[PDB]
Amino acid sequence: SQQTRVLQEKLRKLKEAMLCMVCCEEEINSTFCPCGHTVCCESCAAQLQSCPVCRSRVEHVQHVYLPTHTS
Amino acid sequence: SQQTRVLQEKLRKLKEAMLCMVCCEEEINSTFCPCGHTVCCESCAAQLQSCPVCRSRVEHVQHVYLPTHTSL
Ligand SMILES: Cc1cc(CN(C)C(=O)NC2CC2)no1
Ligand SMILES: [Zn+2]
Ligand SMILES: [Zn+2]
Ligand SMILES: [Zn+2]
Ligand SMILES: [Zn+2]
Repeated sequence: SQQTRVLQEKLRKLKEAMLCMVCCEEEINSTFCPCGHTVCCESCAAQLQSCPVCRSRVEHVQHVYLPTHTS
Repeated sequence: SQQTRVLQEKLRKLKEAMLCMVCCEEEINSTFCPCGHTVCCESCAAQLQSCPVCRSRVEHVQHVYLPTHTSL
């Protein structure tokens, strides 16, 4: 029904929000510290000097293990 | 249809996987460091000296800003 289409859209959007903001292909699994923005996969987070969301200096990257991980 | 019910269940399970594993009420927004398990809200994470997934000592809690976050 149309309701099934609405739910498919909600699911799609939530899944897309879990993907890296740079490559759009791999799941987010890295946090820029100390700001806390958690928006990249490990590869894309590796060479950024400053956060791509807030411009704060990246002192280090913390790997995150999330219950939503499926890749 | 039956597919509407299947999709409602998938959405519910994905939303539940984003909620704190301890209180089941608030969104996950905290990482236990250094182990990296990110399974709690800030209130539960502040009260645990050991990670509830791996039992490693919590040196400190890092707040995480995730694109999936929602609020009232
Ligand atoms: C990258 C990137 C884009 C942005 C946009 N934004 C939030 C601002 O410019 N904020 C103003 C206070 C300075 N911030 O970092
Ligand atoms: Zn990436
Ligand atoms: Zn930031
Ligand atoms: Zn909690
Ligand atoms: Zn742990």
